[PDB]
Parts: sequence; structure tokens; C-alpha cells
Amino acid sequence: GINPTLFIAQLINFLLLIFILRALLYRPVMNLLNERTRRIEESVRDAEKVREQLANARRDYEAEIARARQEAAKIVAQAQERAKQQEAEIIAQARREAERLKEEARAQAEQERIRMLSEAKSQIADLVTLTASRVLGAELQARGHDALIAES
Amino acid sequence: PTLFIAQLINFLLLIFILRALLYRPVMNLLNERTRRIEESVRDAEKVREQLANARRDYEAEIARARQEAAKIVAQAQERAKQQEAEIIAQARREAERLKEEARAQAEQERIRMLSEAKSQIADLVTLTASRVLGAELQARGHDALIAESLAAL
Amino acid sequence: GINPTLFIAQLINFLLLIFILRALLYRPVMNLLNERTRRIEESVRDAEKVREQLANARRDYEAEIARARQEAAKIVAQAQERAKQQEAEIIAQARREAERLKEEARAQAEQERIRMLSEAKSQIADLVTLTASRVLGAELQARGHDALIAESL
Amino acid sequence: PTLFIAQLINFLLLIFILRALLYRPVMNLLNERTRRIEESVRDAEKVREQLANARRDYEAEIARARQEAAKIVAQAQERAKQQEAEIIAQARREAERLKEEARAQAEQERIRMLSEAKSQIADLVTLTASRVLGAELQARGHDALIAESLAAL
Amino acid sequence: PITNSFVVAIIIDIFVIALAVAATRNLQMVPRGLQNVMEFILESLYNLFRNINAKYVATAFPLVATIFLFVLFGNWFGLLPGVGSIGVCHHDTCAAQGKKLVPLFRAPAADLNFTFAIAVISFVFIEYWGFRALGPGYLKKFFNTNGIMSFVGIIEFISELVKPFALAFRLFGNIFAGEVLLVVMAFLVPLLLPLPFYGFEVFVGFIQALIFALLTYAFLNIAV
Amino acid sequence: VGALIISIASRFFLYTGPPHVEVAAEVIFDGIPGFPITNSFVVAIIIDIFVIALAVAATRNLQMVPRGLQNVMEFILESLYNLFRNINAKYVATAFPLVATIFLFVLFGNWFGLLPGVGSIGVCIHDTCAAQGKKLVPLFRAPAADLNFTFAIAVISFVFIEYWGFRALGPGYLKKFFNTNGIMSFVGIIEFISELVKPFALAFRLFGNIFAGEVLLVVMAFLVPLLLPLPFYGFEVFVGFIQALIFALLTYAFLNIAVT
Amino acid sequence: MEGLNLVATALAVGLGAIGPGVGIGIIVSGAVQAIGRNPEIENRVVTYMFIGIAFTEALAIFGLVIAFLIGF
Amino acid sequence: MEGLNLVATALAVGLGAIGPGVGIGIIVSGAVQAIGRNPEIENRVVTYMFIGIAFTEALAIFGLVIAFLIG
Amino acid sequence: MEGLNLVATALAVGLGAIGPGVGIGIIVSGAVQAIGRNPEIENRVVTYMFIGIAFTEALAIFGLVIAFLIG
Amino acid sequence: MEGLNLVATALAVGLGAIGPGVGIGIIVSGAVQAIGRNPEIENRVVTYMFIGIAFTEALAIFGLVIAFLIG
Amino acid sequence: MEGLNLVATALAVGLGAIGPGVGIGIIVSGAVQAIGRNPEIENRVVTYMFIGIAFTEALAIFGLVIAFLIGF
Amino acid sequence: MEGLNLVATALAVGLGAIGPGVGIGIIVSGAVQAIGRNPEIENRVVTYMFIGIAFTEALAIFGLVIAFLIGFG
Amino acid sequence: MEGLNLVATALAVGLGAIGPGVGIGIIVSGAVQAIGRNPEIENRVVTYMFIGIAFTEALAIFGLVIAFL
Amino acid sequence: MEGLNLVATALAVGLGAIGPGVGIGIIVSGAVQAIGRNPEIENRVVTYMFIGIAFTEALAIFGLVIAFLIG
Amino acid sequence: MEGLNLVATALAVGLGAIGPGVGIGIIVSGAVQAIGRNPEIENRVVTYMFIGIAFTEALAIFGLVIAFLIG
Amino acid sequence: MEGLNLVATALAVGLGAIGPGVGIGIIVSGAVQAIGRNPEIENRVVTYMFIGIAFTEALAIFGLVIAFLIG
Repeated sequence: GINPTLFIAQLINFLLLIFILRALLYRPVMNLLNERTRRIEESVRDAEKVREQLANARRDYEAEIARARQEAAKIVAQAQERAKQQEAEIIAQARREAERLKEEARAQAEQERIRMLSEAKSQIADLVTLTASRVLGAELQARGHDALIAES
Repeated sequence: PTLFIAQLINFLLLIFILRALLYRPVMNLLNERTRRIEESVRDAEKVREQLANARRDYEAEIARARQEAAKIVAQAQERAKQQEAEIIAQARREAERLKEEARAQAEQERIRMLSEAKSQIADLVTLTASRVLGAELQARGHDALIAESLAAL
Repeated sequence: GINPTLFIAQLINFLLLIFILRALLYRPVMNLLNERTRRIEESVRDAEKVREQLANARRDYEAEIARARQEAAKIVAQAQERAKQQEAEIIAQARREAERLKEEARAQAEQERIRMLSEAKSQIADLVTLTASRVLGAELQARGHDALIAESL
Repeated sequence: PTLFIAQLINFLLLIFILRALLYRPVMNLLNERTRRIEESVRDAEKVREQLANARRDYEAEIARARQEAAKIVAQAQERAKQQEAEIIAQARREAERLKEEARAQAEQERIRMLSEAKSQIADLVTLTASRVLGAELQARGHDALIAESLAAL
Repeated sequence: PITNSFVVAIIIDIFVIALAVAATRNLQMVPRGLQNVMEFILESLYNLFRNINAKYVATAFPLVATIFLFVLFGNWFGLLPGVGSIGVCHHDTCAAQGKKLVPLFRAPAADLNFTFAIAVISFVFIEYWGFRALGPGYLKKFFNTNGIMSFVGIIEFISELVKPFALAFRLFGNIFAGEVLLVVMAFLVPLLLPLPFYGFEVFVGFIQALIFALLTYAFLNIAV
Repeated sequence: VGALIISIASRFFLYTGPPHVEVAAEVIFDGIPGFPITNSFVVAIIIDIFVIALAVAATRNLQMVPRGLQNVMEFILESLYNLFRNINAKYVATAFPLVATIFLFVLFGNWFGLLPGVGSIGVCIHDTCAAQGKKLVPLFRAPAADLNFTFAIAVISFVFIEYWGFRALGPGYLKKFFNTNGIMSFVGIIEFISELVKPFALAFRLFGNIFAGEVLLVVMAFLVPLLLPLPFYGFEVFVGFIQALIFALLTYAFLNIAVT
Repeated sequence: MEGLNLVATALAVGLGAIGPGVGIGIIVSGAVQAIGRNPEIENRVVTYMFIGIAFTEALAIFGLVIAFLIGF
Repeated sequence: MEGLNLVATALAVGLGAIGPGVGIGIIVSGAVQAIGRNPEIENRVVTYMFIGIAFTEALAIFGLVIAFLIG
Repeated sequence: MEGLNLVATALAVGLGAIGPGVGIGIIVSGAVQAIGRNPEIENRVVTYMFIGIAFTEALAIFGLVIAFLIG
Repeated sequence: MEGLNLVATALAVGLGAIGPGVGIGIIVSGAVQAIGRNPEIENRVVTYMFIGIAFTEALAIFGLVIAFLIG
Repeated sequence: MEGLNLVATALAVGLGAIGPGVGIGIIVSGAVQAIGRNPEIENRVVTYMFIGIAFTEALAIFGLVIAFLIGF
Repeated sequence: MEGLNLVATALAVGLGAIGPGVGIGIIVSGAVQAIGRNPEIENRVVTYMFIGIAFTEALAIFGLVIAFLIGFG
Repeated sequence: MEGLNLVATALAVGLGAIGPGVGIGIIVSGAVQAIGRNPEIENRVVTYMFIGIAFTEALAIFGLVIAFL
Repeated sequence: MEGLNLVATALAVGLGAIGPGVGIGIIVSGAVQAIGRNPEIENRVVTYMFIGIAFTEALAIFGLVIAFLIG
Repeated sequence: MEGLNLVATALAVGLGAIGPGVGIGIIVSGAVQAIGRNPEIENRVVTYMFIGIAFTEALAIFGLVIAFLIG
Repeated sequence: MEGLNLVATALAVGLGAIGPGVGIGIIVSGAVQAIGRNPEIENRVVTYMFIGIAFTEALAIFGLVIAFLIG
């Protein structure tokens, strides 16, 4: 109970359905494959973004470190220049003082010695006090001796 | 026939009755699978957004680094001002100490010269007195020491 | 062949054989097995008891030796106590003898003091001769003084 | 019929085959069981004999230890008596030594008292001679011959 | 003209192109609707096709995948009750004045050619690939290869030839199994008796389509 | 020796000389008023006497040292005593000789079956008694072939099972009786039916086994003169020894079953 | 013959259920063994547990139905 | 062949009782072998155990009912 | 013929005892290995053995009733 | 029918013996294998062996009694 | 004799399928225990699980087809 | 049907023992399997070995003896 | 009579099929155990399983073709 | 009905051979499996190898001899 | 009978096919499981497997040629 | 009826060969299982393998010659 004509008709219908289905679904299979495979490019982009963020963080840290180093170097240079100028000024002032004050002290000592040497009235008063001091006192000398005054 | 219709109706009813109860969990599973595929798509979109905004994140990091640089420069300026002020103050203090020491040394030199002059004047007065003591003794007579020597006995 | 009489006869024969075996075969075999098991158990128990008996004999010998030693030590201690008492009695007798010796020494001292009374008989004349001996050339007489000798001390 | 003859021939052949192989192993197994039973019986007999001899030896050792303890106790009593005698003898010897020492010390004390009394009498005689002769030489013995004696040269 | 079974050969065949067109219209990431759960099994079948061989996933996939996809609905098509309960006429509905009551509302896969149509398409394409890949090696006699070991190639090639014939027959028998089982509970009971295994048979028919797809994968596996 | 195996002497009155079958289900000696004598039952008394004679010899001159039959019977009895103790020592000594009496009689019965020449032995090809006009009443029928004797033993075993059943939960045997609910009721009823069948089974078990060796020996004799039966007889002798051991073992197993 | 259809009807029905009756007997036997070891892959292995049962039970219906083609 | 129905009647009754009768034997043997293994998933797989028993017992039903159709 | 009913009596009883005669053998063998492994779940698991025969023994008695009906 | 009952009697006994005869092979061999694995458990596991045997042995005897009844 | 094909048309289907109705159960349950240790290996196993089943069920087909080649 | 009883007496003798003809080998195997693993229980398990041997063989004798009712009345 | 050939047709088909109907099932399941053991020798043994299939399945079709003759 | 004895001969020939003809391999397989278990013990293991063979080889010849009687 | 030889033709072809149809399956799968466990001694096994195959394949051809002569 | 001997020819040739023929596989499968673990005992068990073959094939070729003896 098998009809070759009916068998041929059924085979033709099945073959036409299969060919049409293959032609229609060749595109859909590739579409689904691309939709699934987009995640691979997504992961590649995510890895690239992570690498870029890490590079940006490293660059920011390096910039902060370099800025801190330059700031410290500038502060150190300014402090060193200020200290050098201060030390030079202090040394110059100390030298000027030790020179001028000492020279003026020596000159004033010499002048005061000369004036006191000129101020022999106290030395004359000293000789007057020395007169009759337990000698030429109760028994005074014969008219004294002006030579000591002459010596003075 | 009537029996065939009844059998077909009962089979369809049983099929639907089983299908609803089975499809409840099956609809849950299908919704879970759709949600998983949508979550994969959302992860793809988030990765793309992160890749796009990497430039903005780098700009923000560069801005933070520039702000840190400005803060470091301000701290350097403040430290330089403080160190310069400390150096100037120390220099002024040392100069004042040196000037006070110089003035004190000058005054002490004046005092020492005065004291040395006083001692030298005392010595010279004794010498000048001795220079005329012999002449005074010769003029007034030396028998007083002989009288003094006798008074010693 | 479903004859019941033959079945009954066979059953009777089997029952009689079983009774005979219980009387003859089963009883002697059970007796022999029980005797063998009892002999084995008795041998094990006897070995354990023999080891225990040897250990107990050694322990008893040691204990008898210890008891004898304890009794001997008690006898020795009693003898030592008696000897100590005798030695104390001897020491007391020695102390009494020493006291008697001291008393005899005191009596001898008293006898010596009594003999010192003979000095009046002798030492008076001994001194009188000694005074003559003291007088070089034997002056004595007028040069001597018997009253001073009579004065004595 | 010949069936019985054939059956007998087959039975004889089977018996010969069985005796060829099974007889040796069955005999070996029976001999092994008999040997095990005999070994167990000999072990039980030896254990019983050992237990009996051990009880006998324990009694004998108890008797020997009792005899040794009795000998020890007798030796203890004899040593106690001997030590009591020795202690009494040592005490008597020490007492005799003390008594002899007392007698010797008494003789020494008598001699010492005699010597001490002699020395005291001599000192008294010397003192009395000094008193009397000095009194005698003062006036009674006062003669110029004293200077002549001093002038011996 | 042709038989009612050959007439029924386009009831699902038209929908087969329509479903693939719907599959072409509905195929995207996270597709909800026509491509939600069926494509997941299809991808698993593609994974199963990948589990067979990477080449087998595309060597004759157009010659294989559509038929299994069609028979998946075709298995569901057979499970439909009441189709033919009244005679179509080419005291029952058509018992009186019988016009042979040829019902076109019947499973065309029940025809052995319809099973053989998918079977021959996969078998020949595998054989053509087998001709391309092995050819003579597919039926390599290997005369006295290992001391008269030539029977390996001859028997297997006959068995392999029998296998494509059996595969068409087995699917036809499986198709006939459901058709026979359709009236099994019909005269037995008037209600709900066929439901005990009709869905299971449909699942088995769905498995049979998968088995045919597996056989297509297996034939490629044999071709590999 | 070597390849001297010929054994071609079979063709000597092997087929024409021996009868075709000449077998029977049972043989009765009869010739006695009241109870009819049976050649199997007569052999059983002879078997019982020989077993008693074996028992008498070991019992006579009994000594502590095991030797000869005393040593042989000991290890024979001890293993069975050990086996029963290994099986179930709760009531092993309760009926230890009873199983042994079953064991020894069957072992004697197997030995009785091993006795040759009983076939042609019989009073009235043609043979002698069959050649004679009177019916060839065969002599020395197999005592073990008496299925009634096995049935009597099985009934006694069933009685022994019943006596154990009388001990099994006392007179209760409730699990053996029935169960109230659950599947245990159907199984227990089946088991009780199975237990009842089990006594009848053992009797049928040994009876066919006993009859088999006699059938096999006759069959072998009708087939071959002497060669095949000798290999065949040893198998039956081992089988008879096994079945004898198996017989009381099943009773012990029934006792072990009744122990539960 | 008069009952030759009837014995043929009892032929396929009685016969066909045997092997498939054993076949399902085999399947679930080792299945519970597999599920008993791993209760978690139950959902994975019960899936393949019944696909054979789908085959195996169906085979017994073949001669069952064919004998019903002799039943009436 | 007047009793041809009768021999037909008892034909399938004993036949179909064999394989499923074996089949229940196989399943419960494997089931019980795993029930002692897994008393935990027991209550889950006791239901699994009776799944094939229902399948096999239904097969034994088919032979008996058609016998009553003939008997 | 005549013994067609009589041979029918032989059929189901003769056939039916086989599969259960195997199937009962299968379970207890598998049970004992499970029982030997787990004698603690034994009471819980031999219940399945006790109900396992009930799934099968009832099948074996299908022809026995019918045989007596033909009896 | 010229000894049809003779044929009929000679079937069921030969039929219902192979199955149970197999079933004995299953249980005890599986039991001994378990007992070989587990010498410890021997009290109720061995009992489970014999209760199935009694269930198994009875199956082979169903038609054997009925054989001589028709016989 | 009369209608001799009646038993014949029911013969092979009852016989020729039960053995195949067993081997699949062996195929399945053996695989079930095999896959019961590795579930994900089904990709290589389930594909080989059905190739024999295809051969096995093909034997079951033979009883069905000749039941009408002789049946008609 | 001149050979019908001859057929009948040859019916159950072929059958019946097949299962025991197989089951004994199973009984042999697993026991032999068991003693290979467990040689120490051999003094106790070989007892269990012959338990089913009697069970198998006893049913196997039925095909012989009962068929002799057919062969010999 | 008049159907013995028709009887003979279903004879070998129903009989011989179960051999491979079981034997191949043992082979395949045994192969699955072997594949479950290792798929490394799968190239050798799946072919060797097919070798046994060629050994077995060929026997199964012996009576099928003969019955048509 | 000629040849009815000739077929009657072949009855026990085929059936009586397959049963024992299977168990022997099981005896062989069980032994050879245990040979690999422990070749250490061979005198008291392979002893059991031929124990079942006598229960098996001789069992088959039961129908062999009675069939020749028909012959 | 007119088809008795025709029936006799179909017996042995159907009959003997099961043995090698199963025994070789046992030969193959037993070896396949063995070879699958270890293919090292496979070449020895395959030769010994072919030894078993040859001991069984020839049995399948015993009545195969014989039937064609009668045919 | 002019062909029962021809039928009986296929009986003894067919039947009695499946069992032993399968039993060869049991020997073979059991061997390769043991062969799969030990080649040194192999030469000791090649004879033991030949023990089974001699036990198997001898019974196998019983009815083959017997069929010609009565054919």
C-alpha cells in the first residue's frame, strides 16, 4: 500500500521545506552567533578600560610624587639660600664688630691713659696723701723733696 | 464519532492541565534564561561604557594630580617662607648677641684698662716716693731710724 | 504408591533409631566432648594457679624472712636498752666512786693540815737552825733573837 | 543376571580408585586429629603434674623458710645473750678503769698536797727568817763586821 | 493527484519555511518570544552537533537541522487529537456512504517516504562527504590486512548501508508507532487513556527527531 | 601406563545382555500378614542394623584416646556439632542427634544406594526371575527410595519445626501466624504457606535425588557395561553425601528459620 | 483456526511485555544507584532515565497494538 | 481446537508476568542497593523506585485483561 | 483437541512462576549486599524488600486463580 | 487427544522451575558475596536469604501439585 | 492449516523485540551508572548511547514491518 | 500422535534444570568470588555454598521423575 | 499447512534478532563503560564495538532476507 | 505423525544443554576472577572449581540418556 | 507437511543466531571493558578475543549452510 | 510428517548451541577480566580457559552428529 507518486510528492514537499528553511535560517544562525560573540569584544574593551584606568592612576600617582619632590627641592633651595645669606650677613657683622669695637676700645684706652697721665692732679693729690704717711709725719722732712713731684 | 470526540477532548484537557503546571516552572526557567542573556548584554554595554568613560576617568585623575601638585606647591611656598623667617630671626638674634658681646667686651676692656692704670699708678707712686725718701732722710737726718732702732729694743 | 502403613513403619523405625542413637551414640559423644572441654579449661586454670602458687610461695618466703628479721630486731633493741641501762648503772657507780675519791682527797688534805701542826715541833727548830744558817759564821745568840723566832707568824 | 556382576565389577573398580587416592588423605587427617588429641592430653597431664609438684614445692619451700627463720631467731637469741654479756663485761672493765684512775689520782693528790704543804711551809719559814733576822740584825746582830763582809773584794 | 498523506506533506512544510522566516525575523541577543527557549535547545543541539564534530555542525547542517526542527513541530503535530475523528470523504461520520474518508488531517511523516526524505538527504550528504573524505576508505575492504581481516570493511559497509535504510525505517516505524498508538486507547477507553503516554510518545517523537538529528550527527561522526 | 587407555571391552553383552529398563517406582517384598513388607523397608532395617552395628562397635570398648571408629566418628560428629553450633547454638543440642539420626540414616541410605548388585538380585534380557513365569520381584530395593520414609522424616521435621514452632514465641508464632496491617500480612501468609510447602519440598527433594542414582545406574548400565557408571556413581555418591548433609541442614535451617 | 486469532492475540501481548518489562527493570535499577550516589545530578540523570523508558515502554506496545489489530 | 480460546486465555497471562516480574526484581534490587547507600534521598528515590514498578505492573495488566476479553 | 484447557492450566502457572522466580531472586541478592553494608537501615530498607515481592508475587498469582477457574 | 494431558502435565513443572532455579542462584551467591565481604552480619541477613528462598521455592511447586490433579 | 498466518503475523513482533527491549535497558542503565560518575561527559556518551539503540530498535522494526508484508 | 507421550516424557526434562544449570554456576561463582576475597570464612561459608545447591538441584530433578509417569504409566 | 512458509518468515526474524538485540546492548553498554573509563582508545574500541556490531548485526539479518526468498 | 519420536529425542538435547552450558562459564568466570584474586590459595580454592562442574556437567546428561532411549 | 522443511529451514538460522549474537557480545563487551580498562595487552587480548570469536562464529554457521541444502 | 526429522535436525543443531556458545563468552569475558590484570598466571589459566572450552564444546557438538545419526 505504497504509492510512488505520493512518495515523490511528499519527498518534494519535504525537500522544498528544507531548502527554504536553510535559506531563511542561514542568516538567523549567524545573527545569533554574532549576538553571542559580541561579549568577546565586550570583554576585550573591558580589559582595555581596566588597563587605561590603571595607567591613569599610575600617571596621577607619579605626577603627585614628582610635584612633591619638586616642591621639597624648591623649599630646600630657598631655605639654603636664606641660610647662606643669613650666615654671610652674620659673619660680616661679627667681623665688623670685632674690628671696629676692638679698635675703638684700644683707642679709648690709650686716650684715657694719656688723659689720666695728663690728669696728674690726682697723682699730685696721691703724692700729697703719701706725704707724712708714717714717715715725714710727726717728724716732717727738711722742706720735703719736690723731686718726687718732679718725678710725678 | 462520539467516542472519538470524547477521547480527543479528554486527551486535550489532560494535556493542557499537565502543561500549565509544568510550564509554571518552565516559564520561570525561560524568564531566568532571558534575564541571563539580557544580563550578558548589559555587561557588554557596561564594558563599552567603561571603555568610553576611561578618558573621563583619566581626566579626573589628572585633575586630582594637578590639585595635589597645587597643594604641594603651596606647602613648598609656606615652608620656604617659614624657613626664611626662621633664618632671618636666627641671623638677627646671632647678630644681636655678637653686638652685645662686642659692647660688653669694649666696656670690660675699658674697666680692665682703668684697673691696670690704677695698679700701675700705685706702683709708680711708691717708686716716686722712694725716689725722694732718701733725699728727705738725708736732709732731715738719719738719726731718727737710729732712734727708731733704739725704740725697737 | 501412597501406602500409609509403610510410612508409619518407616517413621517408627526412624524414631527407634533416633532413640537408640540418643541413648548410645549421642550420650557418649557428648560426654567425651564435655570431658575434653573441661580438661582444657582445667589445664588453663591449673597453669594460672601454678604460676600464682609459685609467686605466692616466693612472697611467703620473703614475708617469713621479714617477720623473722623484725622479731630479731625487736630482741636486739630490747637487749640494747637493757645494755644501756646497765651502762648507766655502771656510770652512776663510777660517779659514786669518784665522789668517794674526792672525799678521800679531802680527808688527805685534813691529814696534811694535821701534820702541819708538826711544824711547831720541827719548823720552829728548823727556823732556829736556819737562823743560825742565815747568820754567816753562826753569830746567833746575842746577835739573834729567839723571841722573834718565837714571834714567828 | 549379569547386571549384578557388572555392578560388582564397577563397585570394585571404584573402591580401588578411592583407596588409591582418598585412603591416604583420610588416614593422614585421622592421624593428625589423633596427634592433636594426644598432644592436648599430654599437655593437660603435664599441667596437672606441674600443679601438684608446684603445691608440693610450695609446701617444701614454706617449711625451708620456716626452718631458716627459726635458725635466724635462735641466732638472734644467742647473739642477744652474748651481746648482753659483752656489754656487762665492757661496763665492768670501764668501772675498773675508773676506780683505778680514782686511786691513781688520789695518790697523786696526796703527793701534790705533801709537796704544796712543803712549799707553803718553806715560804713561811723564809718570810719568818726575813722578819726575825732583819729584826735581829737591826740591833741584836748590828755589828760592824757587816761592812767587813761587804769588803770581801 | 497524490494520497492524503502526500497531501498532508505541506501542512507543516509551509510552516517550516514560515518558522525559519520567523526564526530569521526573530534571532537576536536575549530574544523573548519566538527565540526564547527553542533556540536554547537548538543551541544545545548545535552544541550537541558541536559535541559530534565542528565540521558536522556545518558539513550538512542545512540538510539535517531543518528536518529535525521541522519534525520537532512534526512530533507535536502528531500529538494533536481529533484530526480525522470525522471522515473527510476524500453509524459513524463517514461509515454511511463511505467515500474512503481520506483524512488529510493526519501526520505525513507516517508515510515512510517522509521519514526517508530526511533520512536520504542526510545519508547522501554524509556519503558525499564520506566520498569526499574517505570514499574507498569508507568501504575499505583491506584484503588480508591482519591475516584475513577483510571482513571488517565488507560487513561494516553493508551495515552502514543497512543503517541508512534502517534509520528511514526506524523513523517510519516510530512515526507508525504513534499512529498505531493513536487508536490504542481509542477502542480501549472513551476518555483520558491515551494521555498516559501520548505526550511521552510526542516527547519520544521529539526524541526521535533528536535521535534522527543524533543519527545525522552519528552519520557525520561515522563519516568523520 | 602412558596411552594404554583403551576401555574397548564395553561391547560384551552390554545391550542385548542387560535389560532395557526394568525399573519401578517402588518395590514391596510383601509375604507378611498384616503390614505388607517392602524390600526398601527391609533394606532400611538392614541399613538401620548396620548403622546400629557401627554405633555398637564405637560404643563398645570406649576409651578416652580416640582411635579407629571412635576417632573417625568423633571428627564426623564434631564437625556436624560444630556446624550446628555455627548454624544456631540456641537449641543445637536440643535435637543434635535428631538431625544426626536423619544425617546418619541418609548417609547410610546413600551408602545403601552405593551397594551394587541389587539390580539383578531378585526372585520371581530374560534374566532369571523375569525368565521365570512369576513376576520378577527385585531384591534389595533402595530404602532411601521410600518417599514415604522421607515424607515421614519430613513430617517429623515438620513436627520438629512444629516443636520449634511450639517454642517459637511459645504457642504464639504471631509473625508466622499473620500480620494485622501492612504488606507483612500477605507475605507472612505466603511464608506460612511456603513453610508448609518447605516440609513437603524436602521429602520430594531427597526422594527424586535418591531415585535419580538408581535411575542413573540403570541408565548407565543399559548404556555402557562398566565404564560410564563408575564415573557416574561417584558423582551420585558425592551427591548422596551432599544431599544427606543437605537434608538435616535444611532441617537445621528450618530450625534456624524457626529460631527467628 | 477458530481460536488461532485468539492465541495469536495472546501471543504478542504476553511476549512483547517481557523484554521491555525487563528493560525498564534494568534502567531504573542502576538509575537509583546513580541517583543514590549523587542526589544533585538527579535532575541531570533523571532526564536520561526516562528517555530509555520512553523507548522501552513503547516497544512493548508494538505487539500489544498489533495483537489488538487481531483483538477485534 | 474448541479449547483453542482456553489455551489462548492462559497464554498471555503467564507470559507477561515474567519480564516485568523480572523487571520489578531488577529495579528494587538496584533501588535497595542504593537505599541503604542513601537513606537521605531515600524518600525522594523511593518514589523513583516505584516509578518503574508502576510501569512493569501495568504491562502485566495488559495480558490479563485481554484474557478476560477472550475468557 | 481435548487438553487445550488442561495445557492452559499449565501455561500461566508454569510461565508465571519464572519471572517472579527470578525477580524475587534479584531483589534479595541486591538487598543482602545493601543489608550487609547497612544493617542499621535494615528495618527501613527490608520493608522495601517485603513490599518488593508484593509488587511481583501478586502478578505471579494471576494465572493461579484463573487455573482454578478453568479447574 | 492421544495423550495431550500427558503433554499438558509435562510442561508447567518444567516451566516454573528455571526462573526460581535462577532465583536461588541470584540470592545466595549475592548473599555469600556480601557475607564474604561482611562476615560480621550473619543473623538477620542470612534470615533474609532464606525467607526469599521459601518465597522462591514455593513458586516452583504451584502447578506441580496441580499437575497430578489433571494427571 | 486454517489461517496459519494469524499466529505467524503475530509471531516475530512478540519475539524479535523483547531482546532488543532488554539491551537498550542494559545500554541505558550501564550508561546511567557510567554517566552517574561524570554527568557532563554525556556529550561524548549520549551520542554513542543511541547509535546502538538505533541498531537495537531497528531489530524491533523488523517484527512490525513483516507483520503486514505477510499480513497483506 | 504415536510419539506424543515420547514428546511429553521429553518435555520437562529438558526444561526446569536450565535455571539450576545456570544458577549453580552463579552460586559457584560468587561463592568462589567470596572465598577469593575472604579465605578465612571458608570454614563457615562453604556450608552456605551448598545450601542453594540442594535448592537448585531438587527442582531440577522434577523434569526427570515426573516425566516417568508419562513414560511408565 | 498453507502458511508454514508464512510461519517460517516470522521464525528467524523473531528468533535471531534478540541475540544482537541483547549482545550489542551488552557491547554498547560495555563500550559506554569503556568510554566511561576513557575516551582515549575510543578510536580503537568504538570501531571495535562497530567490529562486534558487524559481527553481530550481520547474523541478525540472515533470516530476514531468506524469509523473502 | 512419523518422526514424532525423532523430534522427541532432540527435546532434552537442546534444552538440557544450554542451561548447564551457561553455568560452566560462570563457574569458569567466577573461578578465573578468583584466580586473579589470590593465586596464593589454589589447592583449597580450585578444589571448588570442579565441585559445581559435577553439579553441572552431569546435570545436562540427565536428559541426554533418556533421549537416546527414545532414539 | 508441505512447508515442514521450509519451517525446518527457518529454525536453526533463527535459533543459533542468538548464541553468537549474545556470546560474541559477551566476548566483545567483556574484552571491551577489559581492553577499555587497559589496552596495553590488547594485542594479546584481541588475538584471544578472536579465539573466543572463532569458537563461537563457526557455531552460527552450523545450520546456516544445512538449511540452504534442505532449501 | 516427512520433515520432523528435518525439523529435529535444526533442533539439535540450533538448540543446545546458544547456551554453551554464550557460555564461551562467559569464559572469554571472565578470562579477559582476569587476563586484564595478570599475564603471569595467564599461561596457568590458558589451560583453565581450555578447561572450559573442553567442557563447553564437547556438549555443544552432541546433537550435530546425532542429527545425522538419525537423519
